[PDB]
Amino acid sequence: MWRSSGVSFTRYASEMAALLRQCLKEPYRTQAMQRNQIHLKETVYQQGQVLTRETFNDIKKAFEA
Amino acid sequence: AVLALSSDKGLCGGVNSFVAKQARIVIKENEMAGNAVQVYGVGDKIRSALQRTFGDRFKRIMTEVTRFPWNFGQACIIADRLMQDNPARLMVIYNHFKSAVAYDTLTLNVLTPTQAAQSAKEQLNTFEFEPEKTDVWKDLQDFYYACTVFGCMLDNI
Amino acid sequence: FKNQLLLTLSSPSEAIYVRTPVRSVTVPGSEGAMTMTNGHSQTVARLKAGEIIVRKGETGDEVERFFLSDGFVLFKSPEDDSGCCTAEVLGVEVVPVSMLDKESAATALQELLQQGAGATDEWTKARTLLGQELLSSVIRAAP
Amino acid sequence: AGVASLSAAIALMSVGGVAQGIGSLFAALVSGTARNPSIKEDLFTYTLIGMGFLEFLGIICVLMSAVLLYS
Amino acid sequence: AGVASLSAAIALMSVGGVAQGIGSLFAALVSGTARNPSIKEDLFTYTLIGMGFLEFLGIICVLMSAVLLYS
Amino acid sequence: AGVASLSAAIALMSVGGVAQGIGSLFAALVSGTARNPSIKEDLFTYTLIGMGFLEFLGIICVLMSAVLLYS
Amino acid sequence: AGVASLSAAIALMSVGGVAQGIGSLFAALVSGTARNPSIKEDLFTYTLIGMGFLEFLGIICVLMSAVLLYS
Amino acid sequence: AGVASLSAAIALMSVGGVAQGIGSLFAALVSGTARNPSIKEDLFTYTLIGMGFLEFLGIICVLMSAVLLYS
Amino acid sequence: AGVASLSAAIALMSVGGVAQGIGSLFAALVSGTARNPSIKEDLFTYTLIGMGFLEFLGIICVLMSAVLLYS
Amino acid sequence: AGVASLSAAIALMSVGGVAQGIGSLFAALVSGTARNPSIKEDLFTYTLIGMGFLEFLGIICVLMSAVLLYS
Amino acid sequence: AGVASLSAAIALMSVGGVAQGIGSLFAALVSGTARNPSIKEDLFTYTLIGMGFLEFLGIICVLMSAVLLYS
Amino acid sequence: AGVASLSAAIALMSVGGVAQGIGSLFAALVSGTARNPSIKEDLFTYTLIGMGFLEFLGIICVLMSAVLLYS
Amino acid sequence: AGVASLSAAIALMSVGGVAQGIGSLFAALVSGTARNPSIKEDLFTYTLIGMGFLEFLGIICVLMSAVLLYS
Repeated sequence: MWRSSGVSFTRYASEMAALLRQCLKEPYRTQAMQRNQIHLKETVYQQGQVLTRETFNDIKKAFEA
Repeated sequence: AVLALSSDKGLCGGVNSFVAKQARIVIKENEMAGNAVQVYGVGDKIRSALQRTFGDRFKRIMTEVTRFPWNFGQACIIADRLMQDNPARLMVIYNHFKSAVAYDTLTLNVLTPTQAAQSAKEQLNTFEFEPEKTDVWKDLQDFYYACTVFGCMLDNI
Repeated sequence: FKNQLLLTLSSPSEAIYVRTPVRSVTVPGSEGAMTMTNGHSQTVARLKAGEIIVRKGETGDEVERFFLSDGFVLFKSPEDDSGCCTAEVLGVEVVPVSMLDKESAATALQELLQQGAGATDEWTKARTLLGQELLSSVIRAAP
Repeated sequence: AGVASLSAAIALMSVGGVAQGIGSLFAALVSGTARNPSIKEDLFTYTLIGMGFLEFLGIICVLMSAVLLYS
Repeated sequence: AGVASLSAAIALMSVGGVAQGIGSLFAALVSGTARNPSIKEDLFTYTLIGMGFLEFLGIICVLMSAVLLYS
Repeated sequence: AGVASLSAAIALMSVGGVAQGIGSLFAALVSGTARNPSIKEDLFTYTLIGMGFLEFLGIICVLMSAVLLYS
Repeated sequence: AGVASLSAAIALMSVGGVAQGIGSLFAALVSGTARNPSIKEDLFTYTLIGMGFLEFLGIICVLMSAVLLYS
Repeated sequence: AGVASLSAAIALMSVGGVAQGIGSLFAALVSGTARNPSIKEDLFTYTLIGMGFLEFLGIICVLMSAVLLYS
Repeated sequence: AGVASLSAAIALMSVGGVAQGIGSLFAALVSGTARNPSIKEDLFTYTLIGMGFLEFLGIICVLMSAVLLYS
Repeated sequence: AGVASLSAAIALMSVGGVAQGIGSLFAALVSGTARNPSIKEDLFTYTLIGMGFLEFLGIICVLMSAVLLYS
Repeated sequence: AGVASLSAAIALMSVGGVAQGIGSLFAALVSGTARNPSIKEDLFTYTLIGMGFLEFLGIICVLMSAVLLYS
Repeated sequence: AGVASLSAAIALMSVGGVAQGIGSLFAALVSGTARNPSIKEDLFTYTLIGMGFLEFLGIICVLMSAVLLYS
Repeated sequence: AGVASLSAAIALMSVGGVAQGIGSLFAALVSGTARNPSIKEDLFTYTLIGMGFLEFLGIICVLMSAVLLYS
C-alpha cells in the first residue's frame, strides 16, 4: 500500500504509532507523548548558498516536506 | 554520502573534533579517486567545523535534535531524507560509548539499494522471509536505516 | 544453557524482555498470525498490528498480552553450545493491553474518517484505510 | 428408449464446475476477510456478483435439463 | 426399465464436484482461523452462506436423480 | 427425443469450466481488493474485460446446444 | 438385469471427488496447526463440521450404489 | 445426420477448457496490478497476447465443430 | 460375467481422488514439518485421522469391486 | 464413416488441457513482470520457448483430427 | 476378448491420480528441503509413508487389471 | 472401419496433461527467474531435463496412435 | 472388432496425469533452486527418486498396452 502511494515504511510505521499513542490511557499517554517529542531544523545547501531553512515540530509535516 | 553525527552545545570535550577529523580524512581519501561526495550532518558543531573547507559539499543539515529526548521518530525523518536522495554508498561517522571515561570514533559503511541490487543476497537464503524477499526487502532496508541512525546517535549522545 | 525459547521483545523506549525463556510466542504476521516455539526454522517476518501473546516456561498456562503496531520478528536457530533458540520481536510501539482505551480509539477513528473524506492524495486514502485497520484491531483487542 | 433422461443427466453434470467456482470464490472471500477484516462490504459485493453469474449458469443448465427431459 | 436408473446415477457424479468446493471453502476457514483467530465469527457466516448454496445445488441434483429414477 | 437431445446435453459440459474461470477471476479480484483496496475501481475494470470473453464463450456453447437440439 | 450394476459403478464416481475435499480440508488443518499450534483444538472442531457434510455426501452415493443395484 | 451433432457436442469441451486458462491469465493480471499498481501496461500487453492465443484455439475448436456438423 | 467385470473396472476411478487427497495431506504435513519440526507428532496424529477417512473410502470401492466382480 | 467425425472431436478435446497450460504460463509471466519488471526482456524469451512446444503440440492435436476425418 | 481388455484399460485409467499425488508430495518435499535442510532426513521418511499408501493402491489397481484379464 | 480412428483419437486425448506439465514447468521457471535472475543458467538447465522426459512421453502419445490407425 | 486397439488407447490415457506430476516435480525443483541454490545438487537427487516412481508407473502402463494390443 505505502509502496504504491510513494511512501516509506518508516513513515507508515511512525504515522500509525502516532495513532496508537493517541489510543492510550492518560497517565501513560502523557509519558508516551512526552518521550516522543519532535523538534528539527532542516537547512538545505547547494555548494554553500543555503537554499532554505525550515523547522519541524510534527511528524506529518516533517515527512511531507 | 557522509552522515556526520555531532552535538549542538559546547564544552563537550573534543569528540566533535575527532568526528570532523575522520570526516575530513574520508572526504580527502574518496575525492582523489573521483567519487563525488555529499555531506549530511547532525548538529551545528560539524557545520562550524566543515563550513570553510567543505562547505561546497553540504546537502542537508539538521539540528536542535538534543533538545527533547531522542526518539525513533526523530531518526525516521533523517532516514527518509537519506533515502529520498538515494546515493550509491553511505558512510556514518559517530562516537562509540565504551565507558564513562572512554569513547571511540567509528565509521559505518552502510548498505544501500544500489549495493543491494548488485547482490543476489545469497547470504540470506538461510532465512525464511514470510512475505517474499523482494517484497519485504525495501521495508527491512528502511528499518535498517532508521535503527542505524538511532543507535549511532544514542552512542554519540 | 537450556532448550527454551529466548525471547527479546523490544521497543525503542523500553525493552520489556531481553533473554526471557518462554515456551511459545504468538505474533501477528503480515500474512497471518503464527506461534514460534523452539525448533522453529530461521525466519524474518513483518508484523501489521495486533496482540502478541507470550507464554513462559514456568507459566505454561499463564500468558502476557502486548499490543504492537508495526515492526519485525527475527527467529534465529540455536547455537550448538548454547542449546537455546532465540527470537527478537522489534516493535515501533509496543503497549500492553491494560493501557488501552476503546473510547479514544473510536474518537480517533471518527477523526481519521473525517480527514480522509476529502480523498485526493493516495497517501491520505491509504492512511485512512490503515488507520481503520489498526483502530479496529485495537478495539477488538482492548478489554 | 429413455434417451431424454440420459440427456438430462448428462447436461446436469456442470454443477460440479459451478460448485468448484463458488467454493473458490467464497474461499477467497474468507481469506481476504481474515487478512483485511475492515473491508467486508466490497468483498461481499464482488462475491455476490460472481455468485450471480455462477447461479445464472447453474439455473441455465437446470432449465435445459428440464427441457430435454420434458421436451 | 432398469436403464432409467443409469441416468439418475449419472446425476450423482455432480455431487462429487460439489464436495470439492465444500472442502476448499472449509479450508479457507481453517486457515483463516489460524491466520486470524480473533474473529472466528464472520468467517463462519460466509462459510455458512457458501454451504447453503452448495447444499441447495447438491439437493437439487439428488432430487433430479430420484426423479429420473422413478419418473 | 433422439440424438439431438444427447448432443445438446453434451454441449453443456463446458459450463463447468466457464464457471471455474469466472470463480478464479472474482477470487483474484477479491484478493487484490483485500490486499490493496486503493485500486478497486481499476481491478473491477480489468475483471469486466475478462467477462467480455468468458461469459460470452459460455453463451456460445449454450446457443450451439440449441443448434444441436434442432439441427 | 445385470446392466443395473453399471449404475452402481457410476454411483461411486462421486467418491473420489469427496476425497479431494477431505484432503484439502485436513491439509488446511495441518498447515494452520503448523503455523499456530496454540489454537489446535479449535481448528479440529471446524473440521468436525466439514466432515459433517462430506461424510454424508459420500455414503449417500454408496447407498445409491446399492439402491441402483438391486432396486 | 446423427453422429455429426454428437461430434460437435464432444468437440465443444475445449471451450470450457479454454475459459479455464483465460480466467487464470486475468487473475494473474489482477494480482499483478494489486502488487504493483505503478505498472498497468506491460501487464495488459502480455495478457492480450495470451488472449489472442486462446482465442485462436477457441476459433479452431468452433470451426471444427461447424465443419463436422455438416461434413 | 462381462457386464459385471465392466462395472468392477468402472468402480475404480475414485482411486485417483483418494490418491490426490493423500498427496495433499502428506504435502501439507511435509511443509508443516519443514516449518516447525517441534510439532511433528501432533501433526502426524491429525494426518493419520484424515488418512483413515480416505482409506475407508478406498476400501469401500474395493469392496464394491468384489461385489461388482461377482454380483 | 460416421465414427471418424467422433474421432476428430476426441482429438480436439486435448485443447482443453492445452489452453490451461498456456494460461498458467502467461500468468507466471505477468507475476514476474509484477515482481522484477526490469528483466521483462528475459522472461518473455523463456515464455516464447514454452509456446514453441505448446503450439506445436496443439498442431498435432489438430492434424490427426483432420486426418481422422479422411482416413 | 472385449470385456477383458476393456475392463483392464478402464481400471488402469486411475493411475494418473496416483502420479499426481506422488508429484505433489515430492514437490512439497523439495520445497521443505529448500526451506529447512536441517531436517532433510526427517522429511524423506514421511514421503515414504505416503508411498506405502499410493504405490500400494496403484499395485492393487494394476493387480485388478490382471484379475480382469483372466477372470 | 473407423474404430481404428477412434482408438487413435482416444490415445491422442492425453496431450493435455503433457501441455499442463510443460506450462507448470515454464511458469515455475519464470517465477524463480523473477525471484533470482542471477541463477537463470541453472534454472534452464534443469527445465530442459524435465522436457527430456515429457516430450518423450508425448512422442509415445503420438506413436501408438499412428500404430492404432494401422495395426 | 477394435477391442485391442481401443483398450490400448484407453490404457494409454494416464500419461497425462504422469506428465502433470513430472511437471509439478520439476517446478518444485526450479523453485527450490531459486530459493536456495546452495543445496541445488541435493534437491535434484530427491527429484530423481520421484521420477523413479512416476516413469516406472508410466512404464507399466505402456507394458499393459503391449499386452493388450496383441492379447
